[PDB]
Parts: sequence; structure tokens; C-alpha cells
Amino acid sequence: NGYTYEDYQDTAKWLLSHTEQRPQVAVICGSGLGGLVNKLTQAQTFDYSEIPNFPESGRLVFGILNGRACVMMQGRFHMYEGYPFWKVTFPVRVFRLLGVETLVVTNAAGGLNPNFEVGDIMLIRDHINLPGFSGENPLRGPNEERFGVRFPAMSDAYDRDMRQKAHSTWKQMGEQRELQEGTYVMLGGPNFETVAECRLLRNLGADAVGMSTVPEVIVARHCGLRVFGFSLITNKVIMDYESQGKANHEEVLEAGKQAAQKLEQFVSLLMASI
Amino acid sequence: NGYTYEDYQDTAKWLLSHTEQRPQVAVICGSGLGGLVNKLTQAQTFDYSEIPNFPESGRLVFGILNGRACVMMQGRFHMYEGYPFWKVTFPVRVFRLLGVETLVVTNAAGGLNPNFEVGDIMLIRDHINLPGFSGENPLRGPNEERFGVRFPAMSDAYDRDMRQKAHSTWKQMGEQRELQEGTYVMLGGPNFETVAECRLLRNLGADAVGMSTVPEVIVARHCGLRVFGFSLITNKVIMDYESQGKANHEEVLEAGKQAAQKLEQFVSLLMASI
Amino acid sequence: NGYTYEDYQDTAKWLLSHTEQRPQVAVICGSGLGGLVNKLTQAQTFDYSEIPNFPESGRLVFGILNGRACVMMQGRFHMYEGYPFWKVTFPVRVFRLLGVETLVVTNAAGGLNPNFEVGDIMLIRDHINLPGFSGENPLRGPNEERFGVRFPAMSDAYDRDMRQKAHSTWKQMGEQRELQEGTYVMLGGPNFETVAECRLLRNLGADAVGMSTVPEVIVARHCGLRVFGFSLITNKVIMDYESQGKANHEEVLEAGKQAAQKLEQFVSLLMASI
Ligand SMILES: O=c1[nH]cnc2c([C@@H]3O[C@H](CO)[C@H]4O[C@@H](CP(=O)(O)O)O[C@H]43)c[nH]c12
Ligand SMILES: O=c1[nH]cnc2c([C@@H]3O[C@H](CO)[C@H]4O[C@@H](CP(=O)(O)O)O[C@H]43)c[nH]c12
Ligand SMILES: O=c1[nH]cnc2c([C@@H]3O[C@H](CO)[C@H]4O[C@@H](CP(=O)(O)O)O[C@H]43)c[nH]c12
Ligand SMILES: [Mg+2]
Ligand SMILES: [Mg+2]
Ligand SMILES: [Mg+2]
Ligand SMILES: [Zn+2]
Ligand SMILES: [Zn+2]
Ligand SMILES: [Zn+2]
Repeated sequence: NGYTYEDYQDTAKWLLSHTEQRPQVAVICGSGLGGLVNKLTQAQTFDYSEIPNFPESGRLVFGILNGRACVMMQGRFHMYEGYPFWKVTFPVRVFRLLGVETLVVTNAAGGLNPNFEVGDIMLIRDHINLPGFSGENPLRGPNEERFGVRFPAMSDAYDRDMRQKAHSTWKQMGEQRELQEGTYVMLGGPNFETVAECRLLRNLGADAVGMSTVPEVIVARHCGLRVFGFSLITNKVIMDYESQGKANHEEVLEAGKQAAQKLEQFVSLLMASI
Repeated sequence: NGYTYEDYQDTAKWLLSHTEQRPQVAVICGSGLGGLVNKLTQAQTFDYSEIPNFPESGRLVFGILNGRACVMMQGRFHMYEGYPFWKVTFPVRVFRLLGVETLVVTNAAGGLNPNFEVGDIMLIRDHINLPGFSGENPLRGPNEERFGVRFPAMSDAYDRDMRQKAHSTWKQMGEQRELQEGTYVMLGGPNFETVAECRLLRNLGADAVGMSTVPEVIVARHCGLRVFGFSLITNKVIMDYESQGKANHEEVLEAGKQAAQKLEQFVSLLMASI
Repeated sequence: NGYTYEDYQDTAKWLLSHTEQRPQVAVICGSGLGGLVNKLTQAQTFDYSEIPNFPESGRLVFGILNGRACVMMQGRFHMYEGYPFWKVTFPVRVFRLLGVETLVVTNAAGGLNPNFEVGDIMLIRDHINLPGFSGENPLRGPNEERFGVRFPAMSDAYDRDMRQKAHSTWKQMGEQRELQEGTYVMLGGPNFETVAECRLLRNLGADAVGMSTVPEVIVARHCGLRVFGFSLITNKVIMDYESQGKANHEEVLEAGKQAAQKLEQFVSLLMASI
């Protein structure tokens, strides 16, 4: 870890003296949810560039959403951009020092489960941390007891009650497609997977594949935060050689734009379940 | 990535001013194919040590092979020697700047498919990038748009037409053994795999296991190169505990020497299919 | 690798001039076996802090155990603490330079095999090196021929004869539970695995999961050492979502304390089988 405990405190101190807002919930906006910061009331924005110690991008926005005090990251950091996990997850620890109690994390992912369709929303019930198997972990290094324990458990990382309420909220929205729920696997990227790799990941028990989130969840659980997350299925991964399809970021972005309104409403409504 | 865009250009410039040769095809010679540089006509060799910015080894040879202008790497770089992938793949980007359009990559690999025999040639139809799952990727870092896109697809990395023609060429050579075709999995090395690991890799869907190639293919596809590759099966990996066999580099080298003449003829002939 | 050949020699020289002991066996004490150093006779201890070049912790103890000259590490190094594998395995090469011929390595591990119970001892018959698949390997870098070969085989890493004798010794101890034997998989840590990851590891063929040992075994085999190892099953990993259990280090430590007397007797007795 490159940051000292003091660096985290210094950043939290700067934020507390520049806004009267005191968030209880933090939201890391993944693909398709970037526009959520526009729904906040009594909002205050800080470009990441103005906040001491923050990694380069991106804006941090404080405000009220459906009755809850929130702090949102419009744009996140990725291992594929060259960032070490201690940088990617820096904001999570700052949020804890600010008084946050719940972390909502979202992303865009390729569908491995054959029953998923583009546009589906998949609640993350569990994850598979591939980089972690090789030691690439935000917790690598001496443990800071002021945040958490040396060996934190992860089998109960995704809050059960929040997932239960998510389905209830979904029914109230009267959506046609059912709300999916499964396992998210994280890999480094930035290239899209080969057919052999996709077949491999599905056989490992994964339902969706992406390049983020897991590191943030690990750090959040370590410092005691409640966690809720979901993936927007932006594409169905290619599983055979006779297929003419091919993953492409252009289409992925469009899927995100198409689901934007739905994702924003979903999140706003679930604020009351926290 | 440690190299700047300018470093690549500088190296390409040095090469262009030191030889009149203008290659259209690049060949990275793996185990057993080191002698191919001796078949080139109007050849010109440069030890890697004389080329500015080149990683340490190894010779770069320009020349004509069966009617095609080529540039060949006699000796490649490996992650197990301590090289980061941005170093291992440096030559691939230089080749693109030189005007190359097709990359032929070869290697020696252990056979996982039970039907393979020592001496067999396996066309690479797909790959599994294990280091990539953990973020070890030549593309890690800010993307250079002058080479390619941020999220390149890899499901169609190994050119279908070239593989089709490879089988046709094989029949004309009248070989006894059939030309194999499957999935190559790359791992770091340098130790040979345990029985448990071999069983694991086979269950992942891999047909052959090696310690190179994949990084070069990823960088090649990113910058638009057409790719063709194959593995020389130098040994059948140990799959059980009651077996007395044991992988050893001495035997692997001998298998390469035994297939040398065959590999050289095969490559020379397939030059006309490009 | 950060250490020079001379660094290893310098450390071995310091140790040889500070004790008359000349060990033939080295024991790296994992969880639950820390108290074994108290059974040595004619013992001499060196805190790791007093030995030039040694990584930070931990004590190195020389002495006689059941008739054999030994050198034991009371405390080991882990990748999750931030140590590169060339640091974690430094002592193994020093032991070889001292004249050691056999390495005994032990650890605490989570049980993946459904038949294992807390307190069980599992002889390590094989391993799966996940960090190694991505290149994280103590042998990464130029090879030092004075220690071993560039491509060492690992399929016969765990000595068959010693495992055979281990079962004989077990019967003489008249234990109620049978001595288990299987595959150990190493991952980075420090967090405990999710349910999805545990299901994944079991399907890979692993019987126990831990965060050490493998790197030490790889380096030992490379320099010619005979190797014997075993895991103390400190907990049964959570394999389903309806389970209320959850891995926790407190319970893991207690399991180690409960098996301490048994582990110490087991090791002392097997000294005669070396
Ligand atoms: O098929 C996929 N494989 C791996 N990743 C992805 C993604 C995610 O969107 C981007 C590429 O279009 C990648 O960048 C991240 C985006 P996010 O911050 O996780 O929402 O994860 C990947 C979508 N589909 C796939
Ligand atoms: O059984 C194998 N497992 C992993 N790698 C290999 C290899 C390859 O040859 C060398 C060891 O003899 C290694 O070095 C590279 C050679 P290449 O540049 O990929 O042709 O990949 C490995 C052969 N058999 C096996
Ligand atoms: O369930 C487990 N998963 C991964 N590791 C472990 C362990 C090992 O004990 C510690 C955590 O309690 C970790 O630290 C090491 C200890 P050792 O030096 O290998 O004996 O490996 C892990 C026990 N149970 C599990
Ligand atoms: Mg700044
Ligand atoms: Mg030079
Ligand atoms: Mg010291
Ligand atoms: Zn100010
Ligand atoms: Zn000149
Ligand atoms: Zn002294």
C-alpha cells in the first residue's frame, strides 16, 4: 500500500471542511449510471483533481437522493489503466472515515449465464476474484488494524437483506424482465475474452464477467461497510466458434445508454431500503 | 508500459535506414524453428544488441522466403526471464510501424490433449491467457490510440483462412500424422507443471501448455496484424501419479531438433498462403 | 530476484561461524507447530533480526530432534504481508548452502475435501500454484545454475518414500482419525474465500487451500532438496449459501493450539524416517 493512514485522514478532513454534507451511503457509479449524480438535491461537486491525494480520472458528488444523504463517484478507477489496487480503492476508505455505512457498487458486464439478455440487471450475490488468486489484492501489505482485521471473511460480502428488498422494489416498478442474480467474476482486461476463456469462466460457476468492483468490495468489507452491488448485462459473450458476433465497446456503451433511465430509477428507489 | 510512442518510431527509423528490405510478414521463431533464418535469400542480420531500444536476448533477420518479404526473430523473450510484457512484445509494435501486415508465431508446448504425440504440430485456434486474468497484460496502462483501441476483441485472433490453407499445405506435403488444431494455454513458468495442475489445465479446455506467444498475439491484434500460430508438441505432460515419466528440457530440445526440417518446410510453404 | 549469489553465501557464512551445529534437516513451522523449537536439545536460537540479509518477521533455531541435526524456522514469511517470493524463500537457499538435504514444510489450511474434519492432518501429495500461473514465481528472473536448472520439474516434488513412512508412523501413534493425503492449492490472501471461489477450487481438484508453502517447495526442489509437507485442517470452508458458518482466524488459531501436542509428536517421530 502506498498511502499512509494519515493520507486518508487528510483527505477526509479536506472534504469535511469544504461541504456541510454528511453522507451515510456511498455509490460508485459503473457503466450506464453516470447520470445518477444529476438526480441529487442540495448537491455539491468536487472534480477528483481538486481533492488532495485522489487518483487521477471524474467527479465526487455529495447530495440527497430519495431521502438519503449520499456521496457518489461519477467515474471509477481500473486495474487495466495501470492503477494498483491500493489506488483503485482509496476512496472507499475515505468514505468510511467520513461516516458512510453502506456502499452501493455497480458495473457493466458480459453475460456468461445463457439465460441472460442484453439490458438485464444482475444482483451480485457473490464474486470470484481471479487477480486475488495470484496475490493482486488491495489488502496486500501490513494490515492497518484501524480499518480492519488481517484475515477478513468474504463469504457474506453481499448483504442478504438488501438483495431481498431489491426484488420487492423491482416488482413495484413492474418490469417485464425478471431481476437476475448471480456470481460476478473479475479479471484484469482490457481485451475482451476469447471463446475458450468464456467457456472456462462459465464452468468456474460465473454468471457475469467484468473488470472492476471486486477490489472495492474487499476493501469495503474489511472496514465494516454494508455492501450491495449489481451488473448491467451489456453483451452476451461469444461461446462458440461458428458465431459471427464479437464483443465491441461501441455496442456496450449503447446498451448502457439504453438502460440509463431504468438504472437511475432502480437505485433511487432502493435508497429507502438501506 | 515503459516505452514511449517515440521509442518505437526511433527503432523503426533506425531499421529502415540500415536495410533496403521492406517486410510484409514477421515470424517469431519458437523452439525448433531457430534455423529458419538460414533459408532466407538476400538476407540481412542485426544482432538484437545493435538495435536501439531492443530488449536483451538473439538476432533480427530480414530476407525473402518463398517469394515473400519477411523479418524474423531468431529467439524471443519470456516472462520467466524477468521481462515485463511491454518488453516481451516491443518488437511486435516495431514490426507494425515497418509496414508488416501478418504475424506468424510459433512455440514448443506440452501436450494436454491425450491424442497428441511428440512431434505433432498443433495449429493454434484459440488461447487461454492465465496471466491476463490477474492483470499481467502488455496493454495494461493508458491506451495508445495510434496503435489500437482501449478494449480490443480477441475471440477472432487466429485467422480462419490461414488455418484452412494450413491443412491444404499439409496434405501436399503428404505427412503421415494429421495436423492437430486446438487451444493453447499460457502460464508463467519456468518450472514444469505438477500432475494436479496438468489435470486442471486439461479440464479448462486447453490442448497444449506453454510459456509464451499469447502476449505477442494480444499486441498484434491490438495494432491490426493478421495472426497465425502453431505449437510443436515436444512432450506429453504427466497426468497421473503412477507414471514414471517426468518433463525435462533436454528431451524437449531433442524433439525440437527432430522436427526442425519439417517445421522449416511447413513454414516456407505456407508463405504463399499469406 | 533481489538477492545476489554472494548475499546467500554471506548469510550462510555468518551462521556457520556463530554455531557449531551442522543441520541435515530444515523444518519450516506452520500454524500449530511453533512450539516444536522447544523440543530441540543442544539448541541455539538466532532472532531473524540478528541474521544479516534475513527478511523481517521470528527465530531460527538449531538443535537435535530425535537424533537428527535440524534447523527450524519458528515463523515464516507470506506474500500477503507484501513480501516478494524471492524474499519469502530466501532461507531455503541458505539452508542448502549450510548442507541441509531435506526440507519439512507445514501449514494450516481450509478443508475443501468434504471428508476432512477440523484437526485432521493432510499429507501434501501434490500442489496447485495459482500465483505461478500468472508468473509470480520465486524462480522468475535469470537462472542461477549454481543452485539448479532453468526448467525444473515439479511432478515429483513431494517425496513418495517419506509419505509412505508417515502412514507407518501414524499407526504406531495409534491415532483414531486416519491420516489424510491430498492436493494443496495456494492463493495469495489475506481474505478468506467466497463460496463461489471455494466451489471453484474444489472442482480444480484441490483438497486443502492455504496461503503459503508452495513457493518454498519450488525453490527447495530447484536446489535439490528432498521435500515432505503436510497441512493441519483448521476449518471446513463454506461451500453453500444457506450455511451460517464463516471462516474466522480466531477459530483457526484455536484449532492450531488443540493440535499442537499431536503435531509435535508426529514430526519428532518422523525424524527417524528421513
Ligand atoms: O464482455 C465483457 N468482458 C469483460 N468486461 C466487460 C465489460 C465492462 O465494460 C468495459 C468494456 O466495454 C470494461 O470496463 C469496465 C467497466 P465498469 O467500470 O466495470 O462498469 O469493465 C468492463 C462489458 N462487457 C464485458
Ligand atoms: O510441458 C511443458 N509445460 C510448459 N512449457 C513447455 C514447453 C516450452 O519449452 C520450454 C521448456 O522446455 C519453455 O520455454 C518456452 C519455449 P517457446 O519460446 O514458447 O518455444 O515455453 C516452454 C515445452 N514443454 C512444456
Ligand atoms: O480457509 C482458509 N483459506 C485460506 N487460508 C487458510 C488458512 C491459513 O491460516 C491463516 C489464516 O487463518 C493464513 O495464513 C497462512 C498460515 P500458514 O503459514 O500457511 O500456516 O495461510 C492461511 C487457514 N484456513 C484457511
Ligand atoms: Mg491530484
Ligand atoms: Mg541495447
Ligand atoms: Mg535485518
Ligand atoms: Zn478550500
Ligand atoms: Zn548506422
Ligand atoms: Zn558475531
